[PDB]
Amino acid sequence: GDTICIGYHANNSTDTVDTVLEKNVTVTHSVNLLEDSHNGKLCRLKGIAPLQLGKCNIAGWLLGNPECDPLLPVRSWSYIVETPNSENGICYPGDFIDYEELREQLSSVSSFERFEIFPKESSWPNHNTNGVTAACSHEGKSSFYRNLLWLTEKEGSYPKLKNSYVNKKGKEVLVLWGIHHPPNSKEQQNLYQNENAYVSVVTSNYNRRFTPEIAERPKVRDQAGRMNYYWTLLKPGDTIIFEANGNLIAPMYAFALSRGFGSGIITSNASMHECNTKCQTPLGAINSSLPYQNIHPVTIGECPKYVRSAKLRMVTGLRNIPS
Amino acid sequence: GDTICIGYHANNSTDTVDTVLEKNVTVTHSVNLLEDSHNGKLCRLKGIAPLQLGKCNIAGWLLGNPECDPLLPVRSWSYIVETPNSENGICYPGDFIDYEELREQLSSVSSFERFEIFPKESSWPNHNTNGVTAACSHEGKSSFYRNLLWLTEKEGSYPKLKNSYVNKKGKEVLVLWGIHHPPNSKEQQNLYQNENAYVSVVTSNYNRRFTPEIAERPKVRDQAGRMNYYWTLLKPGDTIIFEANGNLIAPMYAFALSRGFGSGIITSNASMHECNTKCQTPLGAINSSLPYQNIHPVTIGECPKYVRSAKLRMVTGLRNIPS
Amino acid sequence: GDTICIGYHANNSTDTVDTVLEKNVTVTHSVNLLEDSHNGKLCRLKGIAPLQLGKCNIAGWLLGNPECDPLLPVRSWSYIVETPNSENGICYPGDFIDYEELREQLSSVSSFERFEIFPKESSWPNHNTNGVTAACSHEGKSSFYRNLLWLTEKEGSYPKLKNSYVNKKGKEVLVLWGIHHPPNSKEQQNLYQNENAYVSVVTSNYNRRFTPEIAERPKVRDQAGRMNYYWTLLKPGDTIIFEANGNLIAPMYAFALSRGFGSGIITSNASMHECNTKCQTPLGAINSSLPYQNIHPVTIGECPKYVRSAKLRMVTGLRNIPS
Amino acid sequence: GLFGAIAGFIEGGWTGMIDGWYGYHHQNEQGSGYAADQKSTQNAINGITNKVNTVIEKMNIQFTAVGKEFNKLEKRMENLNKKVDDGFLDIWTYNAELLVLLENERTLDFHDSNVKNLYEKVKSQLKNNAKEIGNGCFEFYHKCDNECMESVRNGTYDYPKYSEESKLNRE
Amino acid sequence: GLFGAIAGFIEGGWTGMIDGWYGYHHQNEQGSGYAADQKSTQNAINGITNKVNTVIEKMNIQFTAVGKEFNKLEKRMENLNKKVDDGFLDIWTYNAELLVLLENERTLDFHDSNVKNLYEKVKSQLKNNAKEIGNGCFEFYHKCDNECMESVRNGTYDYPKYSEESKLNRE
Amino acid sequence: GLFGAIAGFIEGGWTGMIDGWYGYHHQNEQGSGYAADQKSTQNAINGITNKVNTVIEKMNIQFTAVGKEFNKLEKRMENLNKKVDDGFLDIWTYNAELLVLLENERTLDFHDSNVKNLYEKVKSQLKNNAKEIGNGCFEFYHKCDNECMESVRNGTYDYPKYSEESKLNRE
Ligand SMILES: *[C@@H]1O[C@H](CO)[C@@H](O[C@@H]2O[C@H](CO)[C@@H](O[C@@H]3O[C@H](CO)[C@@H](O)[C@H](O)[C@@H]3O)[C@H](O)[C@H]2NC(C)=O)[C@H](O)[C@H]1NC(C)=O
Ligand SMILES: *[C@@H]1O[C@H](CO)[C@@H](O[C@@H]2O[C@H](CO)[C@@H](O[C@@H]3O[C@H](CO)[C@@H](O)[C@H](O)[C@@H]3O)[C@H](O)[C@H]2NC(C)=O)[C@H](O)[C@H]1NC(C)=O
Ligand SMILES: *[C@@H]1O[C@H](CO)[C@@H](O[C@@H]2O[C@H](CO)[C@@H](O[C@@H]3O[C@H](CO)[C@@H](O)[C@H](O)[C@@H]3O)[C@H](O)[C@H]2NC(C)=O)[C@H](O)[C@H]1NC(C)=O
Ligand SMILES: CN(C)CC1CN([S@@](=O)(F)=Nc2cc(Cl)c(C(=O)N3CCO[C@@H](c4ccccc4)C3)c(Cl)c2)C1
Ligand SMILES: CN(C)CC1CN([S@@](=O)(F)=Nc2cc(Cl)c(C(=O)N3CCO[C@@H](c4ccccc4)C3)c(Cl)c2)C1
Ligand SMILES: CN(C)CC1CN([S@@](=O)(F)=Nc2cc(Cl)c(C(=O)N3CCO[C@@H](c4ccccc4)C3)c(Cl)c2)C1
Ligand SMILES: *[C@@H]1O[C@H](CO)[C@@H](O[C@@H]2O[C@H](CO)[C@@H](O)[C@H](O)[C@H]2NC(C)=O)[C@H](O)[C@H]1NC(C)=O
Ligand SMILES: *[C@@H]1O[C@H](CO)[C@@H](O[C@@H]2O[C@H](CO)[C@@H](O)[C@H](O)[C@H]2NC(C)=O)[C@H](O)[C@H]1NC(C)=O
Ligand SMILES: *[C@@H]1O[C@H](CO)[C@@H](O[C@@H]2O[C@H](CO)[C@@H](O)[C@H](O)[C@H]2NC(C)=O)[C@H](O)[C@H]1NC(C)=O
Ligand SMILES: *[C@@H]1O[C@H](CO)[C@@H](O[C@@H]2O[C@H](CO)[C@@H](O)[C@H](O)[C@H]2NC(C)=O)[C@H](O)[C@H]1NC(C)=O
Ligand SMILES: *[C@@H]1O[C@H](CO)[C@@H](O[C@@H]2O[C@H](CO)[C@@H](O)[C@H](O)[C@H]2NC(C)=O)[C@H](O)[C@H]1NC(C)=O
Ligand SMILES: *[C@@H]1O[C@H](CO)[C@@H](O[C@@H]2O[C@H](CO)[C@@H](O)[C@H](O)[C@H]2NC(C)=O)[C@H](O)[C@H]1NC(C)=O
Repeated sequence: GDTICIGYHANNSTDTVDTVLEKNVTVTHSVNLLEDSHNGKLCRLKGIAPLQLGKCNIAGWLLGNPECDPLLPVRSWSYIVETPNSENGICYPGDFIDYEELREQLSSVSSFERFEIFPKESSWPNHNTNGVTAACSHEGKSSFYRNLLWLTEKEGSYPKLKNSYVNKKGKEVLVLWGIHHPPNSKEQQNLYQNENAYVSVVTSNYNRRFTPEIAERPKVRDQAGRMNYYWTLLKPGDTIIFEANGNLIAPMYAFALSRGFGSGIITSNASMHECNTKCQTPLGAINSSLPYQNIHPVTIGECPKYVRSAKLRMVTGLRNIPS
Repeated sequence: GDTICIGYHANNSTDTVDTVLEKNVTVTHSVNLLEDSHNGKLCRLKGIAPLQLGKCNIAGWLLGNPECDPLLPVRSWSYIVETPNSENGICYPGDFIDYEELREQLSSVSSFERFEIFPKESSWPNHNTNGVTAACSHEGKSSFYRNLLWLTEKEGSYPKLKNSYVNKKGKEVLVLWGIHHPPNSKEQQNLYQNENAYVSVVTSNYNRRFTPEIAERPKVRDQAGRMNYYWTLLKPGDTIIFEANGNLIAPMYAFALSRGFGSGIITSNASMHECNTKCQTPLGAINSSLPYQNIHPVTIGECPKYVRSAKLRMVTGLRNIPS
Repeated sequence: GDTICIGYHANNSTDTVDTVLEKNVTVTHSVNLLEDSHNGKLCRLKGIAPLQLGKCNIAGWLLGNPECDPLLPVRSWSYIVETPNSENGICYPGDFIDYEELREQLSSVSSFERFEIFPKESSWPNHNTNGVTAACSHEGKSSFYRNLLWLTEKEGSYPKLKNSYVNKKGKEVLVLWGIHHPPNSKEQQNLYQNENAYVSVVTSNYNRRFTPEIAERPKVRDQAGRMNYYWTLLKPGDTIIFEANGNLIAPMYAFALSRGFGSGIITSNASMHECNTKCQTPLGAINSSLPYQNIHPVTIGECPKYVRSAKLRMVTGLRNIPS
Repeated sequence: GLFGAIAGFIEGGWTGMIDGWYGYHHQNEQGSGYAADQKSTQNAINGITNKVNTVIEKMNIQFTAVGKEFNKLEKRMENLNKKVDDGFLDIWTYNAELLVLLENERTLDFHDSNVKNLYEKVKSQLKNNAKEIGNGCFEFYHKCDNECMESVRNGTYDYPKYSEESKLNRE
Repeated sequence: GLFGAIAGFIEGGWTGMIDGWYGYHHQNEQGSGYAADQKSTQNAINGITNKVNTVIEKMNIQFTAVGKEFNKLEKRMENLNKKVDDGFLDIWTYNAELLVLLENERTLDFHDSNVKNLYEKVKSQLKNNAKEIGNGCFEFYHKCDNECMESVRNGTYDYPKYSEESKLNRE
Repeated sequence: GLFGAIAGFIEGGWTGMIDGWYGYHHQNEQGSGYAADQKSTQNAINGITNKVNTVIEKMNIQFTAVGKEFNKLEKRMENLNKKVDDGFLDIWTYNAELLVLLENERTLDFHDSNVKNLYEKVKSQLKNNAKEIGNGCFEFYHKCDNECMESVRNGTYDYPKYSEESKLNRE
């Protein structure tokens, strides 16, 4: 006699999912929720190219180590790229004070203007400005930081100097300077003429006095002396005053900072291409609306949530039984 | 013929919930788990009224900025209320050392006794105690912190002073003091007579020496000088010793601290009413046994868990089909 | 007529579980996921015995407080055990600088070699090395740290000393030293002969100058003076240089450190037994493959996840209805 | 629903039945009326009450949680604190929303199950003394007074008592 | 499955039925063919589409999350930062894997429920005008042309129209 | 339970049946006895074993987690560390308790489903050669020896073989 049967779809699908009761269940239809695919390139983020420090690290860039290709006088970026072999860093040995805090500050910076805060040929009368060192060599010749100036005695005297800059940029100004610690008392007299020198730096919300410490240190990059590096953010409208009678590595160039959201510092071996993404990782850019990814825990922009999972596939169709 | 039917409840309920498969399902009965309602008032917590700093912030309160209505000599509280426009803070410009740590300490404080650790007219013989400043003005006249004393030269001499207080309160005693940094050497001699002054403070578990730093700073509240503020918690039975020959802003009043649980510092624009709650937020008090709330992440007492959800409604009854 | 019935298993099981709809459901079969059982002993972890500091704490051990049973010259451990009544700590009163950071460093240390960095009878010519104190008493007699040396004036002079050690151990070397702060100027002259003494310590990545602070402090362990304790990790191949003309508590013994994974510091009242475990807690060792435990949040090795739950039992069988 | 009873073979609810979630409507010579099944209703209330209480019980009281302050040179620690606060808030919001959606799905399914089970329980009691007429209704092949109706409603229906009359009527 | 239809009393799927998840195969004098049930299929697609969208919707966009750096004397803070990062990653991985396993189980059960409900709906329409012949098939006791087949498929089957012929055939 | 079999139309369990979760009790001329259904039992054990293993597998090994120490001027960092530790502990305790409650509910429902499916499978095999006598029992309208009983138990029951005798007995 006539018949009617009730049944369900099957097809040639080989997709599998797991359930609580059962593993490796073949299903007719499913959806991947775990993004694993990237293009292996550095791209722009929402229109803005990243800042590539190249041979420099943050310390090398801001001090202006001569080995690093000079960047434009004005730049903007969506994120900051260092490389794993950042060999050009601090070139003259010593301590960089609050380096990690300065990096954290830079992570919310969207642009800078590099400008001459203290013009070399005017800023420091009756002092030598030609001081160089083999620790910061460029083109085989002894050189020095592009953003600092080694002040030393002139004609056998180091007069007390006092200089201030007034921040009329309408943005925070990052000022960097150094304090030199000769290995012995004879170098101190030769360089600065005054055994009991001091340095002071003052703003509305910053005050610190620096005194040199003379002692024979182990040779580092062939130097027994040391150079400590300090920084402050000069608020819009505020004044910075430098007072010193020796051992001052004076600021020459400073940076007018603009704040952004969604920036950060990453380390990457990848190369810049002419591409654009909403999500950048150190391995490559992700172009995905998927909720999860197993590519990298470091993300810039609007990214899927990073997880350790090897597979996340949700069944939509039915248990596939084409037999 | 006779009939019997099986069926289910319907009613005029318009409550809706979401499920995994379906949104906006109308159900006969349900329960809200998300508290959104507060009274918009500051109330007592479990019987104890909060400490209202009013025009002061923590710095202003503990130093005793003259602009802030003097609180009772003895107080207890369930939490601490600052306001967003806390304009009366530090009145004489400088740095407050470990301010954030001191706030964190105060967050576990349940009461204080304000007492005269060093009586003004006895504590500092052969020194002036009348020192005032326009930076800390009260009623249009130059004034000073109610809890500190500006010691200066008397009859052209500043004798070395040494004083100690023995903590016989049987509770931690918070002692505050200051170090003045004149802008130049002539003020230093005028005020303290001694160019090479020092200050020392010593307890069983605290030791620090303070040296003034003379330099021309930018004008702040019309002052080129600076005042640094320091504190310590003197343990029960311990002794604090102050030794100085200048630049010491001496303690005058101190605080015997009692520790509590469940306290904290909040910022609120709300007003105190004669009400009582188990749960206080900066927007108002919550009177609820519900597990969740979307009112505020800042909570004092026993509160529902804060979540970003707009709605959390659990179905208890059935899909409502009154047709 | 003949009959056949379909039915389900029942037994004498009294195991109960909870569900969402129902509590205290009796089931035929179930599995406990919550480990509550430990042996109450300290055991080896994966073959390696722990380091038992006994009467010492980390400070007491590394300075070599005389009261603590001297450990072997070379040791290895899977974790470090202090006791709650660690009375033998710092014996001469003062501050231990970056003590917490040093503990954190030691938490990734798997072994040490205790070795004579500066031999007592050779290292410090023209200085006294016999200095002892009643604050660090041993066998009723005044004594001193086994790893430090109290240098004082000899024949009424304290010549400027300068010594360096070169790290040829091929591992990080932990060096400890102290700075003494006499309570007054007369003790300073008596002990070191020089009112204006300094100490300097220098490596490739460490530089610090120490100046004594003279002041009458409260008596602690019958001492008005203070001793501050400092440390550094000397990198393989690097050199440490000590320069001083007084107040230097010189290093004598140092530690060649090996790094491990999965170490940490615990406090325990438990006793060492000849046993071995994969998971150690301060209350006892756990021998379990269960995913959860409610024994202790402090774990060394490969442990179940700690939770506050009183019971976690999963049903495997059926609702048990033996009626 | 998952069990095909609610918004399934029984299209609609009864506003007339005010004394429980599930029950009976009868029509006989004596008249007509609704009566809730108290046993199945009370059991369902206990389950759902346990489910609601369980959800509330699992969220422990929140104790004082307030902002911390950091100076201009502790920016990392400030961001760490914010990371922690934001991280926990993300998790609790995720947990709360998902738990409510799942329990809501399970609740609607539970009611659907309870209704289908009540129908099948009635079906198996009546056997062939009545016919299934759709929409969860049975039409008797015998006279069924209020006593008869109560015996089905309270689960003591006597098949043999009416088996002859039903057989005669079924022909 | 949980409802005993898929990989149960209906052993296998139909590769021949390409227009929906559930439907009908018929054989009569006029010929044979497959037709998907659009109503039950579309409803299922809407549910599963809501379920997938809900899972994606709950995972909020990740915003910039990058490493921090700590000097040789901030080892505790570094380990704290690592603890926080590792802790959050452990939780999200746990949450993601468990949600997918549970929803997968619920999805397979949901399809099983939908298939069983479609069979029972057909069963209750046909009543005794056909016999259950296993494997989810009915064999008619009357002639059932493509119009008849459409009336079952679209839920308007007329029992009385064929009741006499069926009764005669059933004997 | 959710499927109305366990603690439903089958009131109680069999302590007499020791070789599986589900099975059969028979009574015929040759005698009476219990026998577990190995197929449905083994499948259930595999599922539940996978479910238990999955729950354990998802909780990764805990590695060394110990207290940190902070000096009198690091009170904020100490409280942050405590906040992190307490936060993670709150979450794992919540996750563990909820997962066990849900899986327990799903497990009891799963057994209920398996029992109902076994009954319906027997029902559909026997058809009208036996009558449903409640409590999950069938009474045969024909003589059913141990061979007959085995054919039902192993799913090869031969309806036509006994259809005449059954029809005669049913009258
Ligand atoms: C998950 O399930 C799938 C589907 O069954 C598994 O795929 C299958 O893997 C087996 C491996 O033993 C294949 O068997 C072999 O087939 C070839 C011919 O194709 C035959 O010559 C060999 O002797 C062998 O029997 C099977 O064909 C294959 N099925 C399909 C449709 O691809 C898969 O292995 C399962 N994964 C896990 C981890 O269990
Ligand atoms: C969630 O479901 C409820 C229940 O259906 C929705 O409420 C309903 O909203 C519609 C809006 O299109 C109302 O329709 C309108 O009704 C008025 C007369 O009342 C009529 O003049 C208009 O032409 C229009 O058709 C409908 O009455 C209303 N039902 C009830 C019971 O209030 C609600 O919109 C749904 N929400 C979402 C977000 O989908
Ligand atoms: C969880 O369920 C179990 C099983 O019912 C409960 O155990 C039972 O506890 C009651 C306590 O009222 C016992 O009742 C008593 O029995 C003794 C004789 O054994 C009788 O003399 C007393 O008058 C009393 O009625 C009951 O025997 C016992 N059942 C079993 C099998 O041990 C348990 O209390 C429940 N737990 C909770 C927290 O509800
Ligand atoms: C911490 N507390 C204060 C929170 C409250 C929320 N819970 S509670 O644990 F009561 N939750 C509820 C549980 C249930 Cl069964 C119901 C419910 O749905 N109810 C009330 C009982 O009767 C039901 C009913 C059925 C039929 C006709 C009329 C009325 C309708 C409702 Cl409406 C709430 C405690
Ligand atoms: C954020 N976005 C980009 C992610 C995507 C994933 N979602 S989506 O919300 F579309 N998920 C899906 C939902 C469903 Cl019902 C299906 C599915 O299973 N489909 C497509 C509809 O037709 C079904 C079908 C049935 C029968 C015969 C042939 C085809 C098969 C599939 Cl295959 C995916 C949006
Ligand atoms: C990490 N490991 C050490 C933890 C263990 C826990 N798992 S395990 O993966 F074995 N969990 C279990 C799984 C099951 Cl099906 C059962 C169970 O319930 N069993 C054992 C099999 O036979 C069942 C049975 C049925 C009927 C009559 C008698 C006996 C009763 C039990 Cl009691 C535990 C591994
Ligand atoms: C990023 O992914 C989107 C989405 O897949 C890509 O858009 C698609 O591009 C292809 C070819 O250009 C089209 O055939 C698809 O129809 C597009 N899909 C959608 C949804 O628009 C996009 O090209 C990818 N690349 C970039 C840079 O956006
Ligand atoms: C806080 O909420 C509780 C609970 O709703 C309030 O208590 C109720 O008060 C009203 C009127 O006073 C009574 O009709 C209710 O019966 C009370 N409910 C309970 C459960 O006791 C209480 O008044 C609210 N306010 C305060 C300050 O507690
Ligand atoms: C740790 O637990 C394991 C697992 O229970 C113990 O191993 C068992 O030991 C007993 C007696 O020695 C045997 O009867 C069991 O068969 C063993 N079980 C397994 C799975 O091997 C072990 O002895 C315990 N103690 C130690 C130190 O490992
Ligand atoms: C269920 O209802 C029936 C019908 O009322 C009960 O049967 C008895 O019916 C006679 C009427 O001739 C009454 O006099 C008795 O009072 C009824 N019995 C009882 C116990 O009330 C039947 O007993 C009812 N069963 C239950 C469990 O309530
Ligand atoms: C379901 O299918 C039947 C059979 O086609 C529909 O009944 C009508 O059948 C006659 C054939 O004699 C057609 O002329 C009519 O067009 C059919 N009606 C309609 C509305 O198309 C029945 O109506 C169908 N029902 C639905 C809801 O589509
Ligand atoms: C299920 O059980 C029946 C009854 O034992 C099996 O039928 C055969 O019965 C005869 C008795 O006359 C035996 O000699 C055969 O050995 C039985 N067959 C087999 C394969 O054993 C029937 O085959 C059984 N089916 C299964 C799948 O085991």
